[PDB]
Amino acid sequence: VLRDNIQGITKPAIRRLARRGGVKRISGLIYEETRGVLKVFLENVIRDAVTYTEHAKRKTVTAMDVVYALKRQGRTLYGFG
Amino acid sequence: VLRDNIQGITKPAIRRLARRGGVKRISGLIYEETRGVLKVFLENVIRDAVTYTEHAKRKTVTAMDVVYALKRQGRTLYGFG
Amino acid sequence: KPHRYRPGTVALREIRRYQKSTELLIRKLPFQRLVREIAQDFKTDLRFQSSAVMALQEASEAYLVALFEDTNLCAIHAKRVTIMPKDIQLARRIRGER
Amino acid sequence: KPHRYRPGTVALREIRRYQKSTELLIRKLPFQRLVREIAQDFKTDLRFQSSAVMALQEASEAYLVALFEDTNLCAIHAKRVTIMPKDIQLARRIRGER
Amino acid sequence: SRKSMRQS
Amino acid sequence: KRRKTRKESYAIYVYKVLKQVHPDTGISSKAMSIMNSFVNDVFERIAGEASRLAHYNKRSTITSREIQTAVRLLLPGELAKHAVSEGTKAVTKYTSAK
Amino acid sequence: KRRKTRKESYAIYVYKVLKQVHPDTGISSKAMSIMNSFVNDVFERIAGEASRLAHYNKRSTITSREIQTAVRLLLPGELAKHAVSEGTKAVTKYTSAK
Amino acid sequence: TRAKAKTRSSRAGLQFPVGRVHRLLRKGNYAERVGAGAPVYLAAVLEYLTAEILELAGNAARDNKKTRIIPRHLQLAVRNDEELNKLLGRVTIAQGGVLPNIQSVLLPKK
DNA sequence: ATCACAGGATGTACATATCTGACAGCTGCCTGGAGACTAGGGAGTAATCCCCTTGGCGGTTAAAAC
DNA sequence: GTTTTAACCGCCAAGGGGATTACTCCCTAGTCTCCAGGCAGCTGTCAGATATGTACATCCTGTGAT
Repeated sequence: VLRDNIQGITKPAIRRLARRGGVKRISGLIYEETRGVLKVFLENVIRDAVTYTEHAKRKTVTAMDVVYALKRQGRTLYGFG
Repeated sequence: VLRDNIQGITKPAIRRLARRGGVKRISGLIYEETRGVLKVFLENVIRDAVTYTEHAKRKTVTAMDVVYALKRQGRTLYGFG
Repeated sequence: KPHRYRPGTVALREIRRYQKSTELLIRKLPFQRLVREIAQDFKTDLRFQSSAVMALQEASEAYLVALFEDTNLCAIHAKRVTIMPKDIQLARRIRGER
Repeated sequence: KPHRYRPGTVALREIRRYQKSTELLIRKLPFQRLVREIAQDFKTDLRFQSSAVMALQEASEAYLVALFEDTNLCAIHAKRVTIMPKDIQLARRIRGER
Repeated sequence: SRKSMRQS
Repeated sequence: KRRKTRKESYAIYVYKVLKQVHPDTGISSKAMSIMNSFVNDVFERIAGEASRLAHYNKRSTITSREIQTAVRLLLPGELAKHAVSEGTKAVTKYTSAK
Repeated sequence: KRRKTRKESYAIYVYKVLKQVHPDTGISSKAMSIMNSFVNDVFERIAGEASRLAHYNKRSTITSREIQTAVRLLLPGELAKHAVSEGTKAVTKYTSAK
Repeated sequence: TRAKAKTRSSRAGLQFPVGRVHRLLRKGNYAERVGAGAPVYLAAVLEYLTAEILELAGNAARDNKKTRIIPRHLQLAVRNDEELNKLLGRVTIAQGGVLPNIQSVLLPKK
């Protein structure tokens, strides 16, 4: 059983993502909000992917399931089939 | 040939639309920007509707054409078929 | 001596009135003329059903109301109570339209 | 006196470096663990392909980068150079996720 | 004659 | 004396459901048209999701489980679970009958 | 021992087009996969739009006109007109040969 | 004796497979019937879009002193072309990164 | 006394040499595409109707303009 | 608050064309046979990743100065 893995998205990682987004100065409360938003997004995408996998009667979540889940949410991804 | 019909969207009409949107105070420069935005939106929807009508070999733009045009742009509209 | 409301009471009254109401806020004939003028650039001698123009007006008003809601939110975000063109531009940029 | 860059030169340098680069910015193992922990709530004993986790990480990083660009735009709109949670909330509300 | 459990 | 063509709509079924949920309550023509459009849109959404579900799994038949998965994908949570319960109950009753 | 089941992709056609446009430029595996996914996505979009067009007009056949209208509806500006010209040229040549 | 086989792609002067597009249209549950010229037109459109993107990506690769197109080149090509960016607005390219855009307000004061 | 250079420190772009693994080319084969026919109905085309869109015109006043 | 105007409504009139019906033909599904284009599998080799050292680019603070 895995627990408290949201802290694995460290402050330097969020800082790097903001720098890639063009942010020059980051408040200290940004990290918790970013972790929550990422958790919600991953929850939605993983829920759709698991639904696709369960419909296929499989126990392994495949890249195609993730691609279909992203496409259903209007976030088409290129490079994974 | 019609011309200068964008001015038919009067200042009170834009003010009413803003009031329905909860806007309390409106700058004087809001009206030209709103007219431009409305013109762009109408241009897109009407272009799609005219394309649909031309494909149907019709010379009359129907309500169904407008509904399909809106649905293509992710703006599904109920109450017209 | 004449009775005068302060600058903002009537605005709130109009907000309440037009959020209670559901009728269209743009005049029918000017909007129809604008639709015909815009469509002239796409195809000539075009005809329009009345229901088509009504649907176009409904869609345009709903889009403008949502845009004005986002613009009001943007204006409030900037510690202001007045919407400005930069607020509209920011709302459309965040939406993904410009 | 040791050399010290002013507060904002290094930030701009990092912005340039991470906009020039294309590699993933989140550590792979913590992200995989987070994905598995989230998926535990939907179905037990789930397995994941490596390509699935890579695609999830790519999508999540792209979404976070776009959200941070919108947040930076919102913070600049408020005449600030610092992003705050209110900026993220405004961006997500305008996008239509809240 | 018809009630939904969603609204309790 | 040219009779108009037959235009099919869900009006009678929506009226029956309304009389089930609200006996002393009516519905206007515009509201009936809106409900018919809602039914058509949801039908199209679920059917398309089931079709792409069948295509992804290399199946040629749309079955009850494909529609169930489409409902689970498209509906938000409690709506999805209650719709699944109603659908399974209806399918069980239909199979039990004949 | 046994060869893997064949999986059809647009790799060779994309490579031929690349050699036509850039005789000396190559392509990576990830870039080729991205191009293949792009081709699949555009094909799905155009086919779905053509199907909806045929359904709206109570037609049973997808022809060059339906695809052309789908292209005009989906591609923006100069892309749409250039695609229309290329496709009409191809169809004219194909009908001219046999 | 039957005539020598000649691909439908060669007849239309196209590099994309007309027959494969026709088969996908027939087996894609799009319509009851598929016309003869529809796969030709669709193959031509796909070839034109692929040619445009590949040309722009090759230009980007040559500007980056590379001879092989990588996802970064494709991302640059897509996001630098206005119409291609509009077409792929809601599309994410893996390992494509982002454009070097820094807001003018964040730049140092001279 | 507040403002341009001087120069030091840091970082980054730029040749240069190794090496490797991923890409491009060759090969066998098989399955999917091409050739050659037939059947049948979907659609193109002609004729007709009436309806619903367009055009006009005068009176009222609420709404637009100032 | 005051002045202006055209939106709206009611009515009338003409006709363009959307919709329907009939007919027919030719375009496509379907089938069979045949063959070669493309895919999986190897394999060699050179473009780029990796150091590696170096020449600027740029930032920052001291400092002389008009």
